[PDB]
Amino acid sequence: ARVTRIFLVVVYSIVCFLGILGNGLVIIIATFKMKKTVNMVWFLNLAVADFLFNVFLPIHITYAAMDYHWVFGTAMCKISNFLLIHNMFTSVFLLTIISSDRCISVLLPVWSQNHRSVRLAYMACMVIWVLAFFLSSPSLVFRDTANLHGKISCFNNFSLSDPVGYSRHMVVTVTRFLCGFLVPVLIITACYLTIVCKLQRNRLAKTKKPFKIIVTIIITFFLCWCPYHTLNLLELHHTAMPGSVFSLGLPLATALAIANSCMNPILYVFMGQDFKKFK
Amino acid sequence: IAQARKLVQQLKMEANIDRIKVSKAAADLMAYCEAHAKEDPLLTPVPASQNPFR
Amino acid sequence: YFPGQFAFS
Amino acid sequence: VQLVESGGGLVQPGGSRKLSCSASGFAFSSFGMHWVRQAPEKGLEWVAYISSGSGTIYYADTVKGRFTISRDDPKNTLFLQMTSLRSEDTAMYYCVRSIYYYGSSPFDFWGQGTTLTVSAADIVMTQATSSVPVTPGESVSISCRSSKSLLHSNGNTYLYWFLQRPGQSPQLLIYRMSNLASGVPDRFSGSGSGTAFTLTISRLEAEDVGVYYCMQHLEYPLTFGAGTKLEL
Amino acid sequence: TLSAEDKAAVERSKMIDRNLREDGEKAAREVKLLLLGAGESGKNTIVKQMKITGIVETHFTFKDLHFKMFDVGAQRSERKKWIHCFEGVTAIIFCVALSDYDLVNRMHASMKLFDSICNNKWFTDTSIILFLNKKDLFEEKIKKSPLTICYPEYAGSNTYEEAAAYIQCQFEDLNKRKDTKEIYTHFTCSTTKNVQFVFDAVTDVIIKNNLKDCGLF
Amino acid sequence: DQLRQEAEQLKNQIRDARKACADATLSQITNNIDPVGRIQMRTRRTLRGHLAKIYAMHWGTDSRLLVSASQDGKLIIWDSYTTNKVHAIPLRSSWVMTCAYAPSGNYVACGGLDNICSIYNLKTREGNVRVSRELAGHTGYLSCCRFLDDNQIVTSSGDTTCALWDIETGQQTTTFTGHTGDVMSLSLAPDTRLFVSGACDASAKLWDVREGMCRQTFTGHESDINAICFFPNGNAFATGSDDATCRLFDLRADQELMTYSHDNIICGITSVSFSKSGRLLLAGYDDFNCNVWDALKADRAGVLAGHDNRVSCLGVTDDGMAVATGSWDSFLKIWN
Ligand SMILES: CC(C)CCC[C@@H](C)[C@H]1CC[C@H]2[C@@H]3CC=C4C[C@@H](O)CC[C@]4(C)[C@H]3CC[C@]12C
Ligand SMILES: CCCCCCCCCCCCCCCC(=O)O
Ligand SMILES: CCCCCCCCCCCCCCCC(=O)O
Repeated sequence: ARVTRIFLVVVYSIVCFLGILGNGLVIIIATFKMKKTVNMVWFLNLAVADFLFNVFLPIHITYAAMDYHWVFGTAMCKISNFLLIHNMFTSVFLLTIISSDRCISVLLPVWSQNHRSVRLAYMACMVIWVLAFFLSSPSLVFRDTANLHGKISCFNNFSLSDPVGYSRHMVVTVTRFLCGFLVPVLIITACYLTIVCKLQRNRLAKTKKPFKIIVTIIITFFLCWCPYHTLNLLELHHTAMPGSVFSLGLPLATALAIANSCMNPILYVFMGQDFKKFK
Repeated sequence: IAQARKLVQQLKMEANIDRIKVSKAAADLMAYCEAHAKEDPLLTPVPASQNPFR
Repeated sequence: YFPGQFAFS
Repeated sequence: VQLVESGGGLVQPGGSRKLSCSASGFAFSSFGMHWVRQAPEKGLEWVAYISSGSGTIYYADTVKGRFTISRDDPKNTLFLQMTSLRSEDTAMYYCVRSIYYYGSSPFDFWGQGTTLTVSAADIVMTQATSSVPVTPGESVSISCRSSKSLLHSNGNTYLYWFLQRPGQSPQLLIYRMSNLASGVPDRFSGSGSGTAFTLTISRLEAEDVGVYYCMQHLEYPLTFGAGTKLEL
Repeated sequence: TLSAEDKAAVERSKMIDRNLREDGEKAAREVKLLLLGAGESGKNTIVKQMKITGIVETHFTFKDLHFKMFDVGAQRSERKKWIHCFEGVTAIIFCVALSDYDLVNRMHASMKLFDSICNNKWFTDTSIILFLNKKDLFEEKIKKSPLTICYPEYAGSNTYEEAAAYIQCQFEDLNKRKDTKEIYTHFTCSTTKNVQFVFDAVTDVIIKNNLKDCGLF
Repeated sequence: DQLRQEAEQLKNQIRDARKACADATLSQITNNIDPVGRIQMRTRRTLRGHLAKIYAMHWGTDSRLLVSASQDGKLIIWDSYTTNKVHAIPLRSSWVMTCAYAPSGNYVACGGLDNICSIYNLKTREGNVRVSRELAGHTGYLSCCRFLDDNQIVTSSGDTTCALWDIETGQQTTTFTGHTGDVMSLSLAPDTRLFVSGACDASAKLWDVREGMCRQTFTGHESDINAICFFPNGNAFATGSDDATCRLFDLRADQELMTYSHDNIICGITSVSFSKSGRLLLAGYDDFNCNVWDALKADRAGVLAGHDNRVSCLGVTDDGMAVATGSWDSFLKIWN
């Protein structure tokens, strides 16, 4: 466990560096080298959401470099976590509205030309940020630090210090799991499968690029989120389930989780003609 | 016929043009370029004090 | 072990 | 181009009154509009200003709070809701248009006015001479002075000259201290320095009788001069 | 650090830019079609059906879609010097008269014009909708004057269907850009049928463009 | 039995007279002059707001205001010092290919595929810009238009003709014919008593505004002439064509003086302009960048490479302080 932690910190640092550089490249190309489209709004918002996530992440890759010993204080542990869950949960709602917009623009081409303006994209992005903040707010209320046997840890104490603290745990966990992963994956799968069905029906695709970039988007989302969420959902029964899985599984689920924010630039924006000009 | 129009156009006045030597005209162009060379902001860049596009 | 440890949560 | 204003009668102190300024003959939506009052037997002073598109609004420090301004682009009407009227608000209110771009001439057109009779850090511009008895044919100079230098870094000295004929409305003569307004005879000329200003008339005819006022536009609480009468 | 009159100028500039941006997105919702033909080919017939000097602009609607058509056939100039103005059009509508294969040779001029237009460096990815008019007149004329005179290399029957297919194939194999563009040939009839064909073609073009700009294609 | 061999004899006589008058070359005379140092011009302003390809521009006489015409049907008047939009004029026809600015500054002009030149009045009692006049009578697209004063204008059309119009009555005061191809460029003399027109027949012609007949004809290019400009002293002019070559012609000697071409450059030329003293020659190309040539030595002295699509319009202020370039990427840039 000592010799596997250092490799984990190394891979976390590599992924964080790749994500920060990638998402920063996109935020420039999308502020200067782009046009007033409706696609650029989604891309810039996703770049901003993934950018802020990578910068506050180091606090946790260091907290984890040490043997999970928190050294930054309660109020640097009650917020930073809120800011990661807000950035994580706002880049998931942006991968859903992008697929929905693509499905609408393919299935309804006449309607999508008369009713797709920039202002609607801005309103949708603001609503997405508001819902992300609403869903990520409990972290501020329940994050707290504790001291046991010479090691201190920042965790969730729903007891605000047993039946107390479980109903609260269950409701929050179920709500996060459903909205965070269940609905977005269903919407993404349905929209992209409908797009693929109409594409082969009318034979408009002259290359495999469209079908491949698509099958890449469903599988990546599924794997990262499903490990992080399922290991959490399972922690509701930590009294019965053994604790050996949690000390090892959760770092691996986190390792799979943070990789989703680094490949989005090379899957959404870098695959377009705007980046093709620079390449 | 339109040939008469072209013929008279390039006969009556076009052929009767008094021409000057190429050397004289080249010298005149060079003299004009050298005389007004001082007041050319593109040939000689002006300081930031007098440049309106700071 | 307390819920929320080893992860973002 | 024509500005007509109505809605001014007799209001008891502490009451509320509304003024309407109807515009017809120009692009109303492209013009910023001012309100200028003139107390009886006194000079004229700025009141309020609303820009094109109702972006920025400015009020005089002696009017702020009591008065509100509002424009209605669709039917070209300008409004001024006054609240808590005092005895010092008895005056004639003028509707003045002004468009601001490079080379424009603000304060070009003025409306006729509405008489209202209530029952019972600012650049001060000084016109020391108030009465100049002069005859037609000769040349008469009108002087002005300001506490703060009106010359700006961009190179424009914001000073305006207005002529108020007896029983008439002020008309623009010179804008930015050098440029002559459209329709003004060439006999009028203006010059000066960063703090000293003069207005000179080459040939004087019988229609030049009136009061000449200064005007500053470097800073928002726009201030007029005391006026200089030119008797026949 | 701005003066009183230097800030109202910036406000006016911002309002002007706001109006420019508002007007920009209103003109991006209209489909722009470039109408071309060899003259006396039935370009006028096509224009009349769809609706209910220099350049002529015609606006119409069909099922909540706005179309602008630019007839430019009245420009006696050099086509090379102004064709690049139409680089961003959604589609081209090329009109050809079938009953002109015996008059004078005009069919070969139509083929040359089609070849020049289709292989331009500005229209490498702009779709073309080919209309073939005078179908009834073609049927009447072909049974009295053989098509073999116009095409000495023709090998087939005299019947209308085979000759029409041969003409369509000869017009359709003239494009070297068989990858990025499509040709939607249609034999124009007397009926709202041509507008439906144009609507389907532009719907396909719109779907392809939407896939291209989003990133999947 | 009409004959045309006399025309060939006249052309041979003209060629022989031109050859006999060439005792030296301009290059052989400017061999001892000090070469111009490397010219480094930087971008000062970037004028944004156009949403389509910009096709022409013109500077004001005060060297501060400029006008730009774009294919989204917009004429925008920029205050170059502060990058402020003074006016935005919507056009009745979106296919505009030229624009002009009056010497006094009270009017602007535009034209294009509609074969009509529209004159807009900028100084009105109301706060808007109104179409003062619409001059029609050309049977081809309008290529260029230049003002003589507030009442007379000279235009060239793609119908092989030029026309001098009196704006007050709206009728062609004079017509100029003789070109066998579309007339693409038109330049006015400093004294406005003669002007040069360059057409698609690989030929330029010197006209007389008052009289109305062609005076001299200049040949030498191998392809269509797209741009033309006048030397400051008014005794020479520069032309640019599609064969990647600028050329200098002298009026008095009736010959061609120097050719400005480079082996690497194979794209056409869209714009040509001089400097205040005439020593530099700016030229816009389709290879997305502009070039500066030493007009007395034919050596390139600098490249302006700030654009991402064909450079379409180019201009130099009256005092020579800045150079404005407008490209198909909908951006105007000021270089100093
Ligand atoms: C990054 C890790 C976690 C997962 C990687 C998944 C991606 C990169 C993989 C998984 C399935 C893969 C596809 C499976 C099948 C084919 C068909 C083959 O003829 C071309 C490649 C193609 C289209 C593959 C492209 C790459 C692909 C989409
Ligand atoms: C409901 C919360 C989750 C979704 C958050 C984003 C919602 C965006 C909805 C945009 C709908 C736009 C419909 C436009 C119809 C019209 O213009 O007629
Ligand atoms: C719990 C998951 C919620 C996911 C919310 C993401 C948005 C879903 C609804 C999409 C509405 C249509 C897409 C926007 C189209 C437009 O831009 O007009």
